[PDB]
Amino acid sequence: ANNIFDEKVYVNVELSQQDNSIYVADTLKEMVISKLGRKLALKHEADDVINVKMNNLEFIPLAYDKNGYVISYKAKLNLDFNVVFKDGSSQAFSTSGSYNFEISPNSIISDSARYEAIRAASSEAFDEFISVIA
Repeated sequence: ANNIFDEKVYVNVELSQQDNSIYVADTLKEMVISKLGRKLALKHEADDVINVKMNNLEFIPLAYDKNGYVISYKAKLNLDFNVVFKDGSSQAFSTSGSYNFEISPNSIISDSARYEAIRAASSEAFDEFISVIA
């Protein structure tokens, strides 16, 4: 738990166009700020600013049953980061994350399964974001 940010960080999370559209943006915000160990702050009251945009969200089939129905998915995504520190320096880079889950044959991925897959993959992506900065 050793980070380079200052005590107050402003976090803005955007997601790409989708329409299966689920709410995760505020989950991602509260997730990364808890990983960073700092306290959230308003944009013009903050020392540092992190802009996060989830991109390339995809559900890739991992396994099929005897009939050819998909029974296992790998969700993966990128988080595109634009960090502006208190100094003014900027780092733009992305990290990746993925999450494998099973599903009943030829059913539709529930909103709960979609949420948890995005949450978990984003969680992994944030972890690599942390290590990139430290």
